[PDB]
Amino acid sequence: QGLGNLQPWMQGLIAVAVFLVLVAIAFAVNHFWC
Amino acid sequence: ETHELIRNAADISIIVIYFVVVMAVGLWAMFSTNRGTVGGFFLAGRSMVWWPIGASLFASNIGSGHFVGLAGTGAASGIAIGGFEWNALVLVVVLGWLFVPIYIKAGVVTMPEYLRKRFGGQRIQVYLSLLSLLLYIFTKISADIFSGAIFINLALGLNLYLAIFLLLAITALYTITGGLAAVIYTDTLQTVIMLVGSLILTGFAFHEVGGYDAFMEKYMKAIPTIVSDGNTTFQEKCYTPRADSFHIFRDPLTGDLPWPGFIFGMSILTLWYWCTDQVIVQRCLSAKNMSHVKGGCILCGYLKLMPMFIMVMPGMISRILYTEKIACVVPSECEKYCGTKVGCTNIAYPTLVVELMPNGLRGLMLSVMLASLMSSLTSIFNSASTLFTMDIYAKVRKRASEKELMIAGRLFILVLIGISIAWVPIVQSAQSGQLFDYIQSITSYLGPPIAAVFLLAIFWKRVNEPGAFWGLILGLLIGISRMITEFAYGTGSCMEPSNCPTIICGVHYLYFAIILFAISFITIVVISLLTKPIPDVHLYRLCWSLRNSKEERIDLDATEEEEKAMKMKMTDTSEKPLWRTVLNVNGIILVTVAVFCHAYFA
Repeated sequence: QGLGNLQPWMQGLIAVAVFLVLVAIAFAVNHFWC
Repeated sequence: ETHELIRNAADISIIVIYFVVVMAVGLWAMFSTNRGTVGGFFLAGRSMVWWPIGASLFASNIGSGHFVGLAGTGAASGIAIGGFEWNALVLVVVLGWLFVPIYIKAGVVTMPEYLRKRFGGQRIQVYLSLLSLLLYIFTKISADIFSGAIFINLALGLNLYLAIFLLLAITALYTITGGLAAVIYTDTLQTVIMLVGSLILTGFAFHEVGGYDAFMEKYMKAIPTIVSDGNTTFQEKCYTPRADSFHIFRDPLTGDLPWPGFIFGMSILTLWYWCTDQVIVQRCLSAKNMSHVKGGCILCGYLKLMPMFIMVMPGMISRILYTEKIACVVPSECEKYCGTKVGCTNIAYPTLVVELMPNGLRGLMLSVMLASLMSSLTSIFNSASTLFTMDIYAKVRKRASEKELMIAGRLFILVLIGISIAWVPIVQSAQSGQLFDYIQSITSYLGPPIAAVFLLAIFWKRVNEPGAFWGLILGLLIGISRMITEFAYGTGSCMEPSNCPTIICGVHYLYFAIILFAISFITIVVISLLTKPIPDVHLYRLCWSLRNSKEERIDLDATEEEEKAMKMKMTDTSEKPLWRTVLNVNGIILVTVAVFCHAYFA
């Protein structure tokens, strides 16, 4: 389950960070435009 | 013999106790439904709690097809299949937040009814009802019955005829005249039993394989001793484990379930399965409020993370312990052990069940497998009855009373029960070593057009009945063309590669699903833009633009105060502030967990 030098659980952490940023960005965009 | 281990004692006791409990809950819920009116029978009265909705959403999807196919196919190529379940949760969240609010706000018992209301023609509803019923009767009934047969012949000694007959009778006693209230109240027990017994099995299997790390290492060297004999030896790819086994996202073309087709096509036909398919939505529309559907759908997604660790992983463990049985390639040995000449890969779960666990645990666990099958068959039967009564029977008699519709639904449940015993000869006799490939191909040909028509009937305003009809017809024609051309020539064996041309057979069925989605989408849009539109007056509360609008609606299919208030409440889709906040937060948490799991394995 290793890609590059990345640990299997670090993918989870990075993906969660990206998804949370996207949720916050989408919420902010929705608030600004609605 | 492998079919006599369950004969001892506690096996019989646990299965009979399970049957007694499920029948008892079904009957108790049968007398808690207010049957006799369509609102209370097919929609359970719009009084279901949140967590039974979630439980039913899980147990209607998860059947014997899942256990058998996931474990066996996991013995073929690793974690590749697990992501089905994982895509489910995202889309169920999407459903709960976007699709159910409109359907509740439209007062639509059936999805074809919603399409008629938005478009305004009888042919759309009739065609969708017939196509959805055919998809039911073929794909889902085949999955359930075949997998029933597989784990019955391997684990029990019961002939398919008697076993399927008995399962259908047990189901029939409460499904025929139970409606969604009985369905869900009996389904929560199915879900609980499945989760408990299957957690026990997965823990036992992981302990006996020596843990997850040793599981990984041992699995990759589970190569069957025999690779010779008969006419010829085999190409070192029909038996060796795959190097991309433990990754969900595989090569775009070289590997089975390539990641582009994986994510995109899987989402495309999962929008059909969850958001547009009748079986799952009825569970959401039978709710007590609008927050209860969101509670149910979050719970469904949360314990839809479980399936992989309970079906895919045990299959691998089945291969590691009994590699000679679940990895045979030689036709002689394969035909020897379980059945089909090519296969024996489909018996991974039932061999792991009948062997790994102790006597009582084997009994309870076999009853888990039965629990899986009954829920799905109940769901499909009730939803087929609703579709028939609401569209076809309704349009064959426009003056029908409620009682006549109820009796029509029940008779349709009876006939569709009989169709399953009519189905068992085909499933037993036919060479079904590649059955699940065919089931997924069938669902990957006729699904994407319906997914497109509904995603445009909701997230759009200009589409109209000509566009929807002709896009659906075109998509059907393309799907039937490919399906016939792939079945006539037949899908290729490992030793004997595919016969048919690369244009049709070379494309993975998920790639063709996405292509057909795009073609149906384009065709619907073009034909719709050629014909005059439907004014917004008829589309209030039926499209995502107009759901909040509270003006009077001219329906395209066109005490008093207490009845009006009851109707408005049934169409009411507003929850309290704090409950709405908690439901949004926990939904976000669910999608976060899914993203983490996707990233962890893939």
